[PDB]
Amino acid sequence: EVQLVESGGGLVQPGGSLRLSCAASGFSIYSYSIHWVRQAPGKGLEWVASISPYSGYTSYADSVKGRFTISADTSKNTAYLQMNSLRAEDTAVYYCSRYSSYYSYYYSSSSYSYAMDYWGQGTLVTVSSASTKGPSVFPLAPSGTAALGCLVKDYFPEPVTVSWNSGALTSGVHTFPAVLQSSGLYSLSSVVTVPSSSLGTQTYICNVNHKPSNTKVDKKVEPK
Amino acid sequence: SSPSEGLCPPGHHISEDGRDCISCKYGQDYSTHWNDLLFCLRCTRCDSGEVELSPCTTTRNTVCQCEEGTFREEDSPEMCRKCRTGCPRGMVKVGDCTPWSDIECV
Amino acid sequence: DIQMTQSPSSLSASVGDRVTITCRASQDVNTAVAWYQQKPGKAPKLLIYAASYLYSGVPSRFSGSGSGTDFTLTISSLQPEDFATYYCQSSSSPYTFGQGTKVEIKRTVAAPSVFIFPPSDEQLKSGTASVVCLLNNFYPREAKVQWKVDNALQSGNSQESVTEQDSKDSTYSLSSTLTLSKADYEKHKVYACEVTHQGLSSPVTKSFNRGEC
Repeated sequence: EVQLVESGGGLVQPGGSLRLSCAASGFSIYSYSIHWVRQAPGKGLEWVASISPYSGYTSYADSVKGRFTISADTSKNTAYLQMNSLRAEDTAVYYCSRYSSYYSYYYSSSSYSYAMDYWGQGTLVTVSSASTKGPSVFPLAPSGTAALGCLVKDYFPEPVTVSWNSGALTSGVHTFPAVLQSSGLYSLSSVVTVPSSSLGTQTYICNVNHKPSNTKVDKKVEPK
Repeated sequence: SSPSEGLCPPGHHISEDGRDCISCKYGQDYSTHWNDLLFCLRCTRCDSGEVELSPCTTTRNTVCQCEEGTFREEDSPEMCRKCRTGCPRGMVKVGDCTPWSDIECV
Repeated sequence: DIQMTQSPSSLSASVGDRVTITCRASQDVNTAVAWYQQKPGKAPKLLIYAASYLYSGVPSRFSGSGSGTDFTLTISSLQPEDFATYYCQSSSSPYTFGQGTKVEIKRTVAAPSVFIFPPSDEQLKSGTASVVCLLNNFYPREAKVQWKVDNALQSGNSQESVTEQDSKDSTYSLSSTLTLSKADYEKHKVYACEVTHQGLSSPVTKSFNRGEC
């Protein structure tokens, strides 16, 4: 199965280095072309850079020339994007992507699309001088159908993840988009509708992960 | 004419089917590496404040430069910019005016 | 320098409707535009490539159908799960995407379930108090939530969040979080959010009174 797991994103100070890493599995980076493309929160897509190992050719966008450097190691079958002198404006989710050319054909007998036909899941890069802080995690207690949840408050930078009962409860869940508080810290809630009859007994657990600060919490949500 | 070993030589683009190579139109577009590009890149047209140092060919993209007196940079690609004639008070010429910077005073 | 212009920026269509998103390139690009479906959280997915070609594994209801400067993605029997932003992109040149076109699935008016959440004991200790008000599985997106502390209309102290449209029932959900310093919370008894929705005949108010009333 083709996939492109990227890595290396995160929090950087303005005027700082940040190397992204796009690890290709299921195919040969050589005969293809690998492009990075980035997306500022709630906005459209913007191609950053490209590299085609089969030719040696690199192209970049102008809003990134002379700062960003794309590279690739066939041996390790990865492609990189070194990011220097970063600005606040560079903050985005950076995607890497396979681009079928025709040498794609001459080489492996791929089908080509002359487009970006597999995209990595993307890592977030945020460029900001403010310091990293972990979330505090409070219950949203319940009380026919009833609703409970938990409030993940005061963290930075994004993102935080959530699950329930270690993933056994997906039904009826809503983890809302994070809000920027006046404090400069994000918060978010995650709720879930469950039968009113099963509150008295069954234990409901709210698993919150914050990778940027080594923060793993499990909070049981109970009736007050 | 042929795509040699799956690529088309500099100053050419490759067709859709990938059976024939096509040369760029001298002066309108160009390509520099061996490639499998569907079509050639548009040539960069010098600004009014810029000079053509080197004209566009098939194999090379025009190179433009800021006219004597001016400079440019990443955040000012639109209009070349006047150099300062001198330094302020208590500062001296260290670096000159070039097509790529102001003078530098310390 | 090319620029892809889509139309519209947003649309609403009902399940089984035929959606038509068109996209005009500022320069001629032959037949070298692709089309991408992006869903919240996820990465773009290529649907149509070359202009008119169906990318492997994509549903047949997606249809790309241009050449030159004007190009036309046609979604055919729009489904619940087609809620997504859609971009035409000039591939071959610089890789300019379009501003994106935002499809949302029209369904029948659904009232929101309203729930109110007093702040935790643990949090009051943290010197701050967060009351949350939750609207669950409703449509359309539009809604007025106001806060009332001893029946006084609170102003600058509440922020709203809304989910993505659901991919099976085309509903939204909205949290409103009232946020007071601990002292201010203990100066007042009653806490009510007041939801006002087209789905609701008259506004639903849920509340608690501090001190487990």
